[PDB]
Amino acid sequence: TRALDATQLYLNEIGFSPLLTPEEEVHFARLAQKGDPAGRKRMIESNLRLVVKIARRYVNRGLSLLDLIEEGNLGLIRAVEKFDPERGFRFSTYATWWIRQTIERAIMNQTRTIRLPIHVVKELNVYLRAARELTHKLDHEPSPEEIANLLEKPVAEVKRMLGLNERVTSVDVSTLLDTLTDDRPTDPCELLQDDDLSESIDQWLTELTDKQREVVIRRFGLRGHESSTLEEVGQEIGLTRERVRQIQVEALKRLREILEKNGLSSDALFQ
Amino acid sequence: DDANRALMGSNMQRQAVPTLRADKPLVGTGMERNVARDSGVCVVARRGGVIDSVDASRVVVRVADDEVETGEAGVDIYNLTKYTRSNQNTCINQRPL
Amino acid sequence: NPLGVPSRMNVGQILETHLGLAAKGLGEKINRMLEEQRKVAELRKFLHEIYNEIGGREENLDELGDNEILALAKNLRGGVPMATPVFDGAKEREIKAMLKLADLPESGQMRLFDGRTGNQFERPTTVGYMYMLKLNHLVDDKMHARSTGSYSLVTQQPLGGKAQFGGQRFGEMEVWALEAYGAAYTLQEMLTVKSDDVNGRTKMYKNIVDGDHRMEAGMPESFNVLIKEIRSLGIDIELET
Amino acid sequence: RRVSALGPGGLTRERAGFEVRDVHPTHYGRVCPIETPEGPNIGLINSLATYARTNKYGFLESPYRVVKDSLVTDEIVFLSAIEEADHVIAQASATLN
Amino acid sequence: EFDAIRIGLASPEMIRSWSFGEVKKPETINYRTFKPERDGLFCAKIFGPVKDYECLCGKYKRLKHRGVICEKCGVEVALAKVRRERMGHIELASPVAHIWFLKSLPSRIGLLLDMTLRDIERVLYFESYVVIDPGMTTLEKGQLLNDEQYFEALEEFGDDFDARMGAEAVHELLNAIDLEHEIGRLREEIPQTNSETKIKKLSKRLKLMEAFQGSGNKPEWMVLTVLPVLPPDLRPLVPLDGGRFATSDLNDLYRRVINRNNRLKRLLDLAAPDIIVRNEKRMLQEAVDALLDNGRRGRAITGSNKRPLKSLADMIKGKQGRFRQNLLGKRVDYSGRSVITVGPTLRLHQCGLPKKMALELFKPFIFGKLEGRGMATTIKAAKKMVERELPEVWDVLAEVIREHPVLLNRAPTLHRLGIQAFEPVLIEGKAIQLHPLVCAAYNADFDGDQMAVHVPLTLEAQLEARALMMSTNNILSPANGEPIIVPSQDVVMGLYYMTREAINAKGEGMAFADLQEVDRAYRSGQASLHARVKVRINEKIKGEDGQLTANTRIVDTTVGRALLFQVVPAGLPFDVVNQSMKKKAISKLINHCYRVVGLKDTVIFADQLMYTGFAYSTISGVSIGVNDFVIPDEKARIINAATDEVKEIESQYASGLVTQGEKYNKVIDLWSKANDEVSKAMMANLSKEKVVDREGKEVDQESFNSMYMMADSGARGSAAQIRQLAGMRGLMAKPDGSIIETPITANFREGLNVLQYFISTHGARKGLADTALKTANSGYLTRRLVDVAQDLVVTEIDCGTEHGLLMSPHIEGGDVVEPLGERVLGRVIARDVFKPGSDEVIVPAGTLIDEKWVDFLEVMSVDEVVVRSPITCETRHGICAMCYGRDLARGHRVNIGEAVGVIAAQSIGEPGTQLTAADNVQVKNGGTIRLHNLKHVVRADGALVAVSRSGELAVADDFGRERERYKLPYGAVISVKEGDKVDPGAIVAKWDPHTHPIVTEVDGTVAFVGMEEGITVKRQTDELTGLTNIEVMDPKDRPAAGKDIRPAVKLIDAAGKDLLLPGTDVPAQYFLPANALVNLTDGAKVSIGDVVARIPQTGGLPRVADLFEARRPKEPSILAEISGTISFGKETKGKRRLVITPNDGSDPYEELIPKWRHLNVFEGEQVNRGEVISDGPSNPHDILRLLGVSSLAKYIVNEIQDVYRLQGVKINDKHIETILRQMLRKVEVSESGDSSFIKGDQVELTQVLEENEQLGTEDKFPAKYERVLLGITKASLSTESFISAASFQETTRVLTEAAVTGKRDFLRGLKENVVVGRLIPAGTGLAYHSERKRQRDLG
Ligand SMILES: [Mg+2]
Ligand SMILES: [Zn+2]
Ligand SMILES: [Zn+2]
Repeated sequence: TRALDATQLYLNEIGFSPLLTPEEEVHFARLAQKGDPAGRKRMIESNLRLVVKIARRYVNRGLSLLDLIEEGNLGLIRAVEKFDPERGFRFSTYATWWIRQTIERAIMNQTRTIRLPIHVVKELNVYLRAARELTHKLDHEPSPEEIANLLEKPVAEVKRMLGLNERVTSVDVSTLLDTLTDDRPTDPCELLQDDDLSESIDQWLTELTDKQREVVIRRFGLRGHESSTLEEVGQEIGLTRERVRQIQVEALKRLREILEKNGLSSDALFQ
Repeated sequence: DDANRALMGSNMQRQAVPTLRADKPLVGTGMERNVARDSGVCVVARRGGVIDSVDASRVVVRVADDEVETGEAGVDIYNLTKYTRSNQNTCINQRPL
Repeated sequence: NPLGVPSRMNVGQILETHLGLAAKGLGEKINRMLEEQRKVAELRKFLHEIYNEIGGREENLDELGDNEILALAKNLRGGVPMATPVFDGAKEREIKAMLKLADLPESGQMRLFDGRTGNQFERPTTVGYMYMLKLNHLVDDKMHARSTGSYSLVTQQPLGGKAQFGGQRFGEMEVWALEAYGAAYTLQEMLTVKSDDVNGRTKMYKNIVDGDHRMEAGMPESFNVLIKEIRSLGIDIELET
Repeated sequence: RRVSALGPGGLTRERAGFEVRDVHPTHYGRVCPIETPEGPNIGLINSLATYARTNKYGFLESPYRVVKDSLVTDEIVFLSAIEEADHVIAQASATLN
Repeated sequence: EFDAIRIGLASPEMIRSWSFGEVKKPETINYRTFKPERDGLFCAKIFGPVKDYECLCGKYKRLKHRGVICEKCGVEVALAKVRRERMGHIELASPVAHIWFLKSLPSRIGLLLDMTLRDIERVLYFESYVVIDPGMTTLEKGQLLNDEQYFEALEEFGDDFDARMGAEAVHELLNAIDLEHEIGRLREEIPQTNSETKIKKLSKRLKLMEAFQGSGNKPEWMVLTVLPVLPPDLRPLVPLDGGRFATSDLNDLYRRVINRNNRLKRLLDLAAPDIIVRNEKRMLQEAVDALLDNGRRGRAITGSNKRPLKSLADMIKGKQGRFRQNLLGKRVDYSGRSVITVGPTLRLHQCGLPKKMALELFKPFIFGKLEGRGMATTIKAAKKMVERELPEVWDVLAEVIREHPVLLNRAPTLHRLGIQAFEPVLIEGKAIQLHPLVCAAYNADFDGDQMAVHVPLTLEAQLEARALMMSTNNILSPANGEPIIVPSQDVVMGLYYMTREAINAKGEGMAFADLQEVDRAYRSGQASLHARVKVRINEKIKGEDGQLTANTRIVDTTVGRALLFQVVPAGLPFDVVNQSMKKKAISKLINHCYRVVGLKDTVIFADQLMYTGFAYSTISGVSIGVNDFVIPDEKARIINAATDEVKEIESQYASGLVTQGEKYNKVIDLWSKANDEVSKAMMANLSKEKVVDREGKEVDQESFNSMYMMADSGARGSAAQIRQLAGMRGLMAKPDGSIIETPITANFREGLNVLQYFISTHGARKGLADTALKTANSGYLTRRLVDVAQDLVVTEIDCGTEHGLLMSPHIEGGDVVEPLGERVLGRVIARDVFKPGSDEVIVPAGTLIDEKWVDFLEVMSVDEVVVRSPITCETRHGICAMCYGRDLARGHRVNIGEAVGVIAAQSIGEPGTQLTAADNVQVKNGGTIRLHNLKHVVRADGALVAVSRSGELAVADDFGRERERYKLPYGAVISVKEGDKVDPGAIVAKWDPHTHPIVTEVDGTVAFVGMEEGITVKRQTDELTGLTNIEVMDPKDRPAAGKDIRPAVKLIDAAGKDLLLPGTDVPAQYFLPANALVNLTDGAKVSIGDVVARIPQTGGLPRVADLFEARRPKEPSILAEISGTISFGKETKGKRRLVITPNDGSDPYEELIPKWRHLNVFEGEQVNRGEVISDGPSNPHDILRLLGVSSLAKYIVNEIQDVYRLQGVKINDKHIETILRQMLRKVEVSESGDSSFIKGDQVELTQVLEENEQLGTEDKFPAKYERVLLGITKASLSTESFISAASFQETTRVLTEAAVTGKRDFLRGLKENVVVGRLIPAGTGLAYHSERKRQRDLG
């Protein structure tokens, strides 16, 4: 049988494209500067026969083979719009400078799941070269002090940059999905404990004095109202900030004594 | 015995745990003596001689003048290993006799 | 249990018990002879009546008189070790000859007295010494129990292998056993409420503490995953209808 | 001493069948017929014998005594597997005068 | 509630309704802070927040307004579980076709477009041009076009020609496909074409287009413009220790399709040429391919991973084949496991439970008693009290556990008795105690087995474990009526020693008053345990129900037999105790106690036997010693005599008198004859070894040896195992299949040699290798039988049918194997039972046969009674309880709601772990000979020779029933003796199977007609005038001229008149087959019935599983199609075709058979369509379509029972016939008229459609059908629900078929409700479904 591969079916169409001549490419760039829909479309196919050889050199990266071909095409479109016919330079000589920059522009943005700005990727590739160069002259395992010595960088800075290269492996590849748990509480006994504890707090604040309960419900917001500070709650009940603070300690001791005689220990709550 | 019970009997001796007190079996097959020497857990004397000093941690023996070189004749230190964590989480120790 | 001999045919297990009685039986006569302060010349005759009497290898008359006799008598006071090859073992006539030397019944059986009722047994039983072993199958690593623990993210199922664990997987063959009976509330309990129900297990735990045994319908968490995964393929599911 | 038949370049547990998981009359003195770990892998893993010795090419060899027409000499030779079909191997225990 | 789930294609308008936003950016998280951003895969604007009631800015965090939306950003406040329901969708620039319609073998797009699988792919990849909407143009829609071909088409046409290429060209045709007009083109051309490959293609076109319109589906819904995305909670990013995190494989697939979509969304206004606009679309089409499924076509790979990417198709299937991982196993709470331990001081209705497990399993129950009492008001204070284990916690722990039953089950469960509820009792230790009597049902020994535990919670589950799953209710086995709680090996041994009789013992001849006075003398020591005494008993007879009478009777029994009567209740007589009380004696005692007293007294009687069995066994000194294995003195005489006979045989082999082929048979027959001679002399010495002396001379009694007690009682051991200890082992089997000529002389007591022990390893390793494979085959067999018997639930109470099957005892063979009373026990009667005399009735109607009716039918001479079988009762949606027999576990009738389909499949797979001449007729009994289905004419000599191949010899006893029925071959000479008593061993037939007898009913002169010399007949004689006859020639060795000539020796009168046999106008003629030797020459008188010519003539799990799959064997038997005249085909044509011509109606159609198999080459005989022609294996496919349905059900039960009865197990016939009902549900139609020609419809679906259409003016709207047998693998997939077909196997093909059809699922089965979460419609869940349909039917 025959498999309709994306790489084989694309390279077969390249053979049906004529070569670009240096005498006609200069005349074609003159028609493209004035403005013509067929001139830019025809000239785009001339420099297209080079994208299959440039992208074939770069391999073993995060992008697939088909992504390097489509990305290289966007480089010649931005390069064919800006051309100098009076300078006499070759159109293909200027196109090979933009496709190389466009390939490296997309090789660092789609290689990792986390989007990283240009300020932090320009340091990982340099450290990747430094980690490969220092490992060749030493022929041993590179340490953290060796990287900070050759690059003349602080020891604390080289540790954070090397930690950004996560390179997360697979999960379903064994499973790992069954062994992992959740950070949030999901135990039925723990959820019932938070229910009985919260219901006892609203019950304890109501069984105490009515005056000692409304001064703490507005400060911390245990009853559900909006929380207030010492100055915000002053204009509500009492402007004397010193008098409303003395009753807070008295209500704090009453809630502590009512908790010890209730059968619950404070040291057993934290455990 | 039957051939079926001989296959199951060979597995009971394989998954055996060393007890605290070791007692020699009253009935044996003769291969129980040649099986402990070939194993690496027993300490076998390399150079024969008179035992100068013995302890629960090390055993020092004095090499005779016959089976010895010209210099450094009585130089042999046998350090007995203490309880270490084995692969199956079982104690391993050596006792002088 | 003596009922395991006919089916699990191991005759060597019974012959080992009879031979083990003569090993410990002869060891008591040597240890008792030391307490009588007998002469060294009398102990060498008793040792010659053991190694140089039955057929096999006999080694003696090659050790020191006083030094080596007290060393062997103190080591053989807990049983005389016997060697029996895998295919050159002792016949039945040689085993009975050793019991005669230790003043023991050659039949290998003796009537034992009970300790609870105190009456003597009607039939004689077989006693002896058998070398037993212990396998690495302790119950501390096998006993497990867990009421409530942690769950996963994709499927709200109980976990295992952590610090706190211990659970039984309700396989498919366990389901066909409940369908064979008339049980319907028990099969739905251990499949929808006791597992794969976040809001179901929360309300069920509160009903047990209050003292009200009731069950809510809920929705299995293992079924909601199949609905969302089958909809991404483009297939529509009218679950509500 | 345990020798297995699984691993790289060997049959697995499923495609074994019944021929690989069976004993052959040529296992006399080379492979233990009664020692085999029970479970899913029965017959694939089999331990060696006591007097088992590897050959020059890599085959298994077993020691045998040289028997003449008049008496039995003390010459002990190691016989291979394919060369054992010609000679008549007697029993280990026989009547001796 | 909810029901009626649907499956259909998604519409572009419906996808935009479930979505909450549009995603366009692959970025989802930030490196500075681990919080999601806007327009991402884990974003909070479309999906829910990362936590409960929070937003991105963090301004509103209150609980007052949960539904409010944030004004600063687009993320609103919600709960944490909302991230599982919300989802999004991506906007694609170009539509892409899915792979579900192209992955399966029949392409769903090609059948609707009249295109192939390769052609529909060439258009989507921009490889070829197609034209649409031609109108007034010669170009067709199905024809292809190239780049140069499309340009030349526009020059000759000029206009009205639009050639489009890509996915839009395919979608442009589906909108104007004219499905209403496309069906008319195929229906109008249906009678025009006449082909086999074209008719099958026509049926698939009409059956799919009818379901496409009847479901409300649209053609444009196949291709989707937008693609929904999975919620982020199913593919999370969970961090672990070390600052690292994990990303699922699905996040990489979604990232690849999003960035490529933006590369196409930004190249719509850059004036892209044709070279790249065709390749950039394929980059998106391959991304959707890798997202749906991998490994088939794309097989995409990633970095640092050799395994392919887990797509959405591989995550739903998982491992274990097509079954999901969640369905095969689901973790549950309130469970545990430990090591078992036997406890003799436990009751039958309870078990043991450690204190450390009861405190963890019942943790929520303890918190409910501490708060209700008033000790701990806060649940936190009660948690600290149960962990410290104070003395007060142990008080409430024993109070909450008093009558709350728990469940116990082993890891492997093969039957319903694996899960039995028990009442936990607090013990001290770390092991779970179990009752010693229930270990026979669990099939577990105390050798390290671990059992599970479960705790019910709701009040409905506590009442369920006390009514059906209790240990006291499931006493009888689900396979047969024999109880499974029968005393085990140890307790039977104690009871066998008690019921003994000694000739001389202490305290013999004494007289005791009552059982209480007899027990007082035994404890004092003045009376032995087994001694002949004379006691008076007090027993009650229960012959009349409701009344109990007492009577005193003095019997002569022993002291041990009198103590056992104190255990059995007074409802049973004394004759059930005076026996030896073996293992089979107690099995019949519990079965008799269960059907006389009841169940409340049986549990107490079964528990008291374990106490009295163990108490009297500990006082016995039963021990196995070396002196117990006695050796008979006759062993040395037989071995020395057999060794001298072999020396005479081997000496003759070197001379040349005896060959090696016969020496092997003589040696294995000499040592075998010597093997039984030692066993007979060994058992005769062991049974009478003990010699007692009394009153002078000694006497002989049964030996009291320890080894003989374990064999006579049957508690542990067998009779064949004694021959290996005290006797010779005999011949052994080699792994290749042969037997060694020399046996093993020694035994286990004397010791084996080095070479003799090596022989016993061949049979031992093969036995240990089989027990590792039967666990996989038996587990696979019970899964295929239970998947086809799930929808069979008893729901009706009165059907009203009058059909059934004839039941007859096992009369085949020399003696009876299975009586009639053991076959119809519990099965109701179908019709009226008639006495031997007319105008008499025994059973009036279909009453349930019980133990009272078994003895009533055994006293009469009735033997052929018809019963109601599950293969009958053609009602739909279950099986009526009337036609179904009695319950196997309960003594009463089967109630409404019991799932008899599951208990029938488990009863077959339960015993799977245990399962691995004819010259003359000599009768063994005496009686009147009665012939049935045998036509024999009179003989002039008086021998009464019958040349018919159909016949059977049956001898009737004095009662009138056929005791023994033998098989009579063709051409057998038998003398009739009807009305005369026959002696035992008298010869009735003297036939010879070496030569095929040929006889002719015509009596007269015979002359050969149509015989040519040198072509058909050859004058060949033997040497020295040994045989002087006429030998015929073969059909293949003959010449070309005598190939079509067939000899026919016609018989006429001696005077010259043509003689013909009555019945047929064709005169009788003698057959002349090939290689035949006729001794009587032509022209001589021959007697009637004389010989005319002389013509010379696995097992196990794969055998039982072959009958349920309807697998055709390698060599199938050849039978006849229509009865009539039998002849021989032409040998020159190469295909023997036996033409038929019945007297009633001539049928020109016939069949052809190849010349590879030679059988029944006789020219001229009867057809006998029911009788087989070619001897060999018979296929069940040809039996159903020839005789009917009653013989196929009788043949399956007969062959299946012959495989299970070989090992020793006993399975009732109700479970074998239950599976036969589900396999015979599919039928085929020949002339429908109202539906398709060849289709698969159910029998119940065709019967309801036939009866409704008959009620009309034409009275001929109905059609005819034919029954067809299907295997268990093909009948499982033939279900209406797609859930049952997806969980079995191949969930990919069934998921695509339900999409294009639009089937509405009705949840009314067992496997369909366990995945949704509702109650099962079987068992106690039937009352819940009865109220649901009642409310739904009202409106
Ligand atoms: Mg077991
Ligand atoms: Zn916000
Ligand atoms: Zn019925």
